[PDB]
Amino acid sequence: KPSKRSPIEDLLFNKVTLAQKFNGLTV
Amino acid sequence: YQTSNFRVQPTESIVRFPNITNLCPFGEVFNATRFASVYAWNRKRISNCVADYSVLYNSASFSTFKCYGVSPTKLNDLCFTNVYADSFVIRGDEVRQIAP
Amino acid sequence: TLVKQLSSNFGAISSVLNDILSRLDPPEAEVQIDRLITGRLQSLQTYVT
Amino acid sequence: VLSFELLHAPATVCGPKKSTNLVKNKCVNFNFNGLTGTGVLTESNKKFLPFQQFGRDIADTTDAVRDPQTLEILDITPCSFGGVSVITPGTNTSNQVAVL
Amino acid sequence: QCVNLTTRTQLPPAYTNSFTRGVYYPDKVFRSSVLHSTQDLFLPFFSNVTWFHAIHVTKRFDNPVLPFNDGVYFASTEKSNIIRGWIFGTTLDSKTQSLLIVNNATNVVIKVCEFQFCNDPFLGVYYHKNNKSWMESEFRVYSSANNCTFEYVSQPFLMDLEGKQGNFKNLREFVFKNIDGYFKIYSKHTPINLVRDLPQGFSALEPLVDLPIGINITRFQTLLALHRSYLTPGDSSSGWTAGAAAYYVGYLQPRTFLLKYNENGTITDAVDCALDPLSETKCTLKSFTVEKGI
Ligand SMILES: *[C@@H]1O[C@H](CO)[C@@H](O[C@@H]2O[C@H](CO)[C@@H](O[C@@H]3O[C@H](CO[C@H]4O[C@H](CO)[C@@H](O)[C@H](O)[C@@H]4O)[C@@H](O)[C@H](O[C@H]4O[C@H](CO)[C@@H](O)[C@H](O)[C@@H]4O)[C@@H]3O)[C@H](O)[C@H]2NC(C)=O)[C@H](O)[C@H]1NC(C)=O
Ligand SMILES: *[C@@H]1O[C@H](CO)[C@@H](O[C@@H]2O[C@H](CO)[C@@H](O[C@@H]3O[C@H](CO)[C@@H](O)[C@H](O)[C@@H]3O)[C@H](O)[C@H]2NC(C)=O)[C@H](O)[C@H]1NC(C)=O
Ligand SMILES: *[C@@H]1O[C@H](CO)[C@@H](O[C@@H]2O[C@H](CO)[C@@H](O)[C@H](O)[C@H]2NC(C)=O)[C@H](O)[C@H]1NC(C)=O
Ligand SMILES: *[C@@H]1O[C@H](CO)[C@@H](O)[C@H](O)[C@H]1NC(C)=O
Ligand SMILES: *[C@@H]1O[C@H](CO)[C@@H](O)[C@H](O)[C@H]1NC(C)=O
Ligand SMILES: *[C@@H]1O[C@H](CO)[C@@H](O)[C@H](O)[C@H]1NC(C)=O
Ligand SMILES: *[C@@H]1O[C@H](CO)[C@@H](O)[C@H](O)[C@H]1NC(C)=O
Ligand SMILES: *[C@@H]1O[C@H](CO)[C@@H](O)[C@H](O)[C@H]1NC(C)=O
Ligand SMILES: *[C@@H]1O[C@H](CO)[C@@H](O)[C@H](O)[C@H]1NC(C)=O
Repeated sequence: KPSKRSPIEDLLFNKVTLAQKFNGLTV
Repeated sequence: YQTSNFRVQPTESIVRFPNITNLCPFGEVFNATRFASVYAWNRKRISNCVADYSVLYNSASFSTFKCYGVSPTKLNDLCFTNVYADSFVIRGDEVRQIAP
Repeated sequence: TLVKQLSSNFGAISSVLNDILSRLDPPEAEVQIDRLITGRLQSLQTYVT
Repeated sequence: VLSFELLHAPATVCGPKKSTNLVKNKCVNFNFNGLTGTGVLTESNKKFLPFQQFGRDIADTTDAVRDPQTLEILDITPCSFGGVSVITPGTNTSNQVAVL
Repeated sequence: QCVNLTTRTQLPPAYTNSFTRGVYYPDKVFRSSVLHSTQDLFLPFFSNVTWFHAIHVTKRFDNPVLPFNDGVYFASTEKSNIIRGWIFGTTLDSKTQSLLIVNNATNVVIKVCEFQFCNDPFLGVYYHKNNKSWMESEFRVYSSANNCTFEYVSQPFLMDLEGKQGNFKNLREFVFKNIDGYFKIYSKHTPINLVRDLPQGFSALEPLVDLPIGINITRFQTLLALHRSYLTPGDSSSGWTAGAAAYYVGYLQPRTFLLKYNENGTITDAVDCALDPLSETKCTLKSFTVEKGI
């Protein structure tokens, strides 16, 4: 499977749905 | 350890906003055949148009360029609403009389 | 909301710095710059807290 | 003789001129008609409606422009910047460092 | 040339309801897949619009003078170019500047001259089979034009000028604003198939024309065609028929709207912020769907 996540972890990752480089911001 | 910040600086270059097209027909009044009598002086209205005043005086043989008010330089920057042009033929020595 | 707070008059005639810098002379534009400065600083303080 | 006049009405006679060639992929200080800014202009695949002039995004920051002369859609991205940091293995142990 | 025609069957004014119409792009800014909140002049949803008629049946063509409070939403529903143009002003007596947006036979003339308008102005054509062209024998709108400060002429064109007797197939919507010494016209055209009333849909108005006339406008009137024919014998004031046409007049008020931009920058939906408590909630949450709760 992609990466190494178990099915429940993949379900958790897909279920969660998600600013960028601007005037002064940074992440 | 953080020490400072780096920031690219611009190369001083600038960018456009132009296109001219509908130039004013000043040649209508300057290049007319018979202008007017002094008492029958015309009142020509010019509006809703772009006028290149710079070419009128920057390279021309039209003598007696005494433009009162704003300087002849930095004259294209200013903008007005209406332009009234009056044209008439008078005597050679009478040019000094037409003044404030 | 922090980003959107950037464009507010805060009591100055213009909300963009360049217009104040250009259209009006320094010795009077200092006041407008100061007003913008204090507004933005207070906004940043609230966000940090 | 000309006549300039102002009143409580729109002004419709004056001549601007920039007509400066544009440059892409370089930190450039741009000034289109009205709006100004700094960035690296690049070609884009966005679609503007025939009457729209300059795009935008969330939080109301300019993100696209259309130039008057050639009617092309150009993106805008801020000019690169960041914070420099230093990695040291400890002063007593050695002297050489690395920069991030 | 002021004819002063008569013989119209008197009737009381009628009213109808506008179902989510009159949305126009406030500015030129592009957007993509984002909801925006706007505060400007708009026609309130589910509002009462006056409905003027013109069918012979009873003669019965309707074209009074109207006020111009802050903005007008005009909606013409016809199929034979019967409606032609508009007329604006304050006094309409050649004593004050006026605007004369008109389609005309040839070019869509726009003027700001001072005109001595007829008390009952209109335009019309004369019908005869010999010359298949319906020649415009009428120019009865004003009498004089002293001096001006603007003009415009567009490219030559011609119209069908045929009074078909089918159902309406075209709806033309226009929005007029006049603020800050500027005059703005928004427009749209949509094919239709109806017998009465406005179809319930959503079409976003696009900007059309901006003009720096800067004149005072308080009074409004419209100008429509009149295909006189030999089948209506009489003098100038008696012989005519009004074909079949109608137009809808609303009004604009300050309001707050929520506009939904699709991925290509075209408005597809709007929500008022003062109609219903549900609408106010949707405005507050910046969404069209809200979940269970308080
Ligand atoms: C009333 O009517 C008269 C008659 O038409 C007008 O006079 C003409 O004015 C135009 C204005 O531009 C003149 O056009 C110019 O002609 C030049 C010809 O060479 C003259 O100038 C050079 C110096 O440059 C002299 O050495 C030479 O002896 C000539 O006297 C052209 O070379 C010019 O073009 C240049 O500039 C353009 C700018 O884009 C470049 O693209 C060209 O390559 C070139 O470098 C320019 O076109 C014209 O000569 C005048 N005379 C005639 C007979 O036409 C009046 O202007 C008009 N009045 C008003 C108010 O409109
Ligand atoms: C003002 O705007 C107009 C139109 O936006 C500009 O005219 C356009 O100028 C460009 C280049 O100068 C022309 O591009 C060329 O078009 C031909 C057409 O076959 C093409 O084969 C070439 O490869 C090239 O792309 C363009 O055609 C022309 N527009 C029209 C309608 O002809 C004008 O330059 C602008 N500025 C001024 C001062 O007018
Ligand atoms: C059409 O009728 C109107 C009103 O009946 C006329 O308007 C009058 O015009 C006269 C001048 O001829 C004025 O003195 C009056 O004050 C106007 N109003 C009224 C109420 O009489 C108009 O003149 C008529 N036009 C034609 C061509 O018959
Ligand atoms: C230098 O510092 C490091 C870090 O604690 C330490 O391990 C090492 O013993 C030190 N050496 C000397 C000579 O001080
Ligand atoms: C609109 O007009 C109708 C009939 O004249 C009337 O019943 C109604 O109350 C008016 N207002 C609204 C909002 O429908
Ligand atoms: C047709 O037009 C001509 C003008 O070219 C005119 O003299 C003639 O009377 C017209 N015929 C009819 C029937 O109107
Ligand atoms: C038109 O002419 C009258 C005098 O006949 C004058 O008072 C008025 O100011 C003029 N208006 C314009 C727009 O020329
Ligand atoms: C338009 O109305 C305003 C209202 O105060 C007035 O000040 C102005 O003089 C009017 N303009 C004309 C041309 O009548
Ligand atoms: C947007 O325009 C593209 C073509 O430019 C088209 O393929 C697409 O279907 C349009 N968007 C929608 C939602 O139809």
